[PDB]
Amino acid sequence: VSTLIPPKVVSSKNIGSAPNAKRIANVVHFYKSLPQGPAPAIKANTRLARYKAKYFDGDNASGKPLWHFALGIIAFGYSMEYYFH
Amino acid sequence: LTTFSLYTIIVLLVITSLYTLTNNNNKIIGSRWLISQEAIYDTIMNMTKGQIGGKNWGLYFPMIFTLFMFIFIANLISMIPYSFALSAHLVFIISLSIVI
Repeated sequence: VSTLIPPKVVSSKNIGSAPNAKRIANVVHFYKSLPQGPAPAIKANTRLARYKAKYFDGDNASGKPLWHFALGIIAFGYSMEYYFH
Repeated sequence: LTTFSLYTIIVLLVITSLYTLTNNNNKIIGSRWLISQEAIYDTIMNMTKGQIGGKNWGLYFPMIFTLFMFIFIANLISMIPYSFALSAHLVFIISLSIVI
């Protein structure tokens, strides 16, 4: 009798399935990426990247670096008032 | 030297910091300060996609962006109680307008 049946030859399931494209993508995309990723810039070494570390971090939305940076410009024209007068 | 020349330098130094000490780590999440420069990008993207809305909307988007940022920064310079705007030299602004 008939021993002809679906199971003996299978090769349509092993390409036809949709997650294969995603699978082979993410073995290439992921295998070496960091499991988190590192923190917003904090030191580039110039002796002012340390200034960034305390105030002007990406996680800081606090008004402190703004105040500090603003205050520098106040010091410039105020002295120059006394340099011109 | 020249006060005007000095203030052109200050503007350049402010603008670099917005994509260096604001763009911290080049995060795919985006730094809290850098969320502002995403929003500026998008609201002018959607504005000149509105206004001109061609395929040349984005082709004239850098010019429309540096005219934004220039005025945006130079009215921070104007808030400083002893530093005087580049825009307050009217001859630069009016000249720029006629040129465009």
